[PDB]
Amino acid sequence: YADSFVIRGDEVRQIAPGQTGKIADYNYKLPDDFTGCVIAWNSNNL
Amino acid sequence: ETKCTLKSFTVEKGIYQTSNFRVQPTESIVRFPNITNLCPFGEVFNATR
Amino acid sequence: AYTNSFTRGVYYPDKVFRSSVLHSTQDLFLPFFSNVTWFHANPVLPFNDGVYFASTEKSNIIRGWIFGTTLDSKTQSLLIVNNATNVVIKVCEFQFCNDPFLGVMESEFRVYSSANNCTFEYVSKNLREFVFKNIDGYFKIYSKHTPINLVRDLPQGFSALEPLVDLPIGINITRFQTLLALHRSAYYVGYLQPRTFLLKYNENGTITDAVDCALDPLS
Amino acid sequence: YGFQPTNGVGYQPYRVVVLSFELLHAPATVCGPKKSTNLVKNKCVNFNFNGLTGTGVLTESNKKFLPFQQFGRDIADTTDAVRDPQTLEILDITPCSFGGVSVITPGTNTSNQVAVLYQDVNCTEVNVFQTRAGCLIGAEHVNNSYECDIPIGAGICASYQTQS
Amino acid sequence: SSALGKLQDVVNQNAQALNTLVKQLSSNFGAISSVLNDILSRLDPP
Ligand SMILES: *[C@@H]1O[C@H](CO)[C@@H](O[C@@H]2O[C@H](CO)[C@@H](O)[C@H](O)[C@H]2NC(C)=O)[C@H](O)[C@H]1NC(C)=O
Ligand SMILES: *[C@@H]1O[C@H](CO)[C@@H](O[C@@H]2O[C@H](CO)[C@@H](O)[C@H](O)[C@H]2NC(C)=O)[C@H](O)[C@H]1NC(C)=O
Ligand SMILES: *[C@@H]1O[C@H](CO)[C@@H](O)[C@H](O)[C@H]1NC(C)=O
Ligand SMILES: *[C@@H]1O[C@H](CO)[C@@H](O)[C@H](O)[C@H]1NC(C)=O
Ligand SMILES: *[C@@H]1O[C@H](CO)[C@@H](O)[C@H](O)[C@H]1NC(C)=O
Ligand SMILES: *[C@@H]1O[C@H](CO)[C@@H](O)[C@H](O)[C@H]1NC(C)=O
Ligand SMILES: *[C@@H]1O[C@H](CO)[C@@H](O)[C@H](O)[C@H]1NC(C)=O
Ligand SMILES: *[C@@H]1O[C@H](CO)[C@@H](O)[C@H](O)[C@H]1NC(C)=O
Ligand SMILES: *[C@@H]1O[C@H](CO)[C@@H](O)[C@H](O)[C@H]1NC(C)=O
Ligand SMILES: *[C@@H]1O[C@H](CO)[C@@H](O)[C@H](O)[C@H]1NC(C)=O
Repeated sequence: YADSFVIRGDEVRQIAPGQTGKIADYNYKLPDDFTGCVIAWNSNNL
Repeated sequence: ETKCTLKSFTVEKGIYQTSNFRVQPTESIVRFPNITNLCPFGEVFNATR
Repeated sequence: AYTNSFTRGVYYPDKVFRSSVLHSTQDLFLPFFSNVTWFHANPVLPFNDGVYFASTEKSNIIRGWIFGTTLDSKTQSLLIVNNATNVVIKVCEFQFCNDPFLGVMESEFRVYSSANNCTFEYVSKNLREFVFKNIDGYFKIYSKHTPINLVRDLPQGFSALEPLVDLPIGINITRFQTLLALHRSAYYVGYLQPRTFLLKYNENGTITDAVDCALDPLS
Repeated sequence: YGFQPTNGVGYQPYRVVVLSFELLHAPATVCGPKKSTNLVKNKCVNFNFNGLTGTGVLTESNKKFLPFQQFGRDIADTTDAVRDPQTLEILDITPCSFGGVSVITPGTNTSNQVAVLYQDVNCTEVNVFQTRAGCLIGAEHVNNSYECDIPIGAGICASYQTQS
Repeated sequence: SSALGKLQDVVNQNAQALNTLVKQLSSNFGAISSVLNDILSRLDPP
């Protein structure tokens, strides 16, 4: 499963297994039993 | 249940502990004391001047 | 002068009821058979870890204590007073007389000369024991009033002290004093250390006896 | 400000109150109300008295605390009484019934009938026969005495006769 | 009527062991409290 989107530069630590935050508590969640990789790269030039 | 806990389709005569049992809480209650200091904000929000 | 407590300064260390049992605690107590100062009638004492404080009379010469680190302005302190009316707890920044007292006309209170920035108020022979302690911004006070059949000497016996007050102040304390009613028309000071005791509980739930477990090999 | 009653809004007087909550470093202070409820006795409930949290059945008692004492506990230090902070009455706490379940089988090579024992439970909380080992369901209590066949306990045994 | 120590000792040993078993339900073993309703009230599931 490739989940692809764009976020604010701050809550890149909000995509992680097990956490609390306004991005993680309302718009996207990962289980604490996560197994996979998370890749993030900057974008204001696109 | 006996057949499950004994892991067998045959059981022999006897008495067998199979599970536990317990009564569940019907509801919830909360208790504390009365009220004598609920603050009277009717002096700062209810002043004449 | 100095005197010897015998079994004195035991307080209920929690709110828990207990029927006929023997319960073991670790806390700050006044060790058995201790060396308690004697005062007659007074000066600035230390605090350093809680205080036992008894007193004896039929009149009322002991009229409360004053606490704190500097007993003046520039830092906060407590003040506990009793005129012939009733108790007056108070927490401001004060300016305390170096020899503060109250008279007995019956006009009095040369205690302080300043009451600034008050952060807490409150208004409303004999042997009168008190235990004062100060933990996590709370200033706890235990007390007991037993009747002696003497006038002003420290007796012998067992009597557990019941909690009175609780004040969420935050105040720092390093020193304390006393207040007396002058003449115009006896008290002791122990200190508390971390000990381990064995308290015997009655069937009504009162402490009737105790054992200090660091006195001797038998204990 | 010369305020006058015939002023357009935005020139009429407004009263303002600014609440500022501060947190120095004391031990505590003002907080919001503490919602409560009624007093249900003789049922397994989840209680909460001031912060004392547990579950069980609450009855009225014959203890007498000391005016400053707020709850009782026994040897092994389990809470077995409490004071409720509005009536000023002390209440006994009893754990909510529990136990084991055993099934009495005459052997599957003989029948499919079973009896069930609920260990040290009164019969009301579950033909039906009360022993000292618990409550027994599905077995008839005869009056004759045989040799023991399946031990139930406290002097009682069970057996498959005649068919039941 | 005025000696049964061998019978008293086996009673005492069993009671002393059963009490030690219950008195262990109030040790932390290196945790923040001894109550599960206190770790399930000031900590998130992870
Ligand atoms: C100030 O006092 C007045 C009067 O006691 C309070 O006004 C009441 O408000 C409630 C709810 O809006 C009404 O149901 C009552 O009818 C009002 N009182 C009267 C006498 O009619 C007002 O709430 C108080 N202000 C504050 C902030 O508590
Ligand atoms: C708690 O408050 C209630 C009232 O809000 C008190 O209830 C009264 O209790 C007395 C018994 O002492 C009765 O005679 C009254 O009829 C009760 N009045 C009401 C309105 O219930 C109760 O006593 C208070 N208890 C404590 C410990 O403060
Ligand atoms: C208390 O300590 C002082 C310190 O010098 C000593 O002189 C006195 O004898 C002691 N009193 C007792 C009762 O041990
Ligand atoms: C007793 O002392 C307190 C201390 O401020 C004072 O408020 C009170 O008025 C005094 N009593 C009388 C009768 O004045
Ligand atoms: C305490 O009192 C002094 C002098 O009256 C004053 O300068 C200071 O502001 C007061 N403290 C606070 C927190 O206002
Ligand atoms: C009490 O005094 C000590 C001095 O070592 C200080 O560090 C501490 O902060 C003071 N207490 C409070 C509550 O500030
Ligand atoms: C208190 O204890 C005494 C003796 O232990 C007992 O006789 C009495 O019934 C108890 N309860 C009271 C005095 O209410
Ligand atoms: C069990 O069942 C088998 C098959 O019916 C039978 O041969 C055997 O005798 C039975 N065992 C008994 C009755 O003890
Ligand atoms: C079981 O419950 C009944 C109903 O109250 C009661 O009368 C009885 O004493 C309890 N115990 C036994 C052994 O029956
Ligand atoms: C068992 O015998 C007793 C004799 O005391 C009698 O009361 C009871 O009813 C009998 N029960 C049955 C099931 O026969």
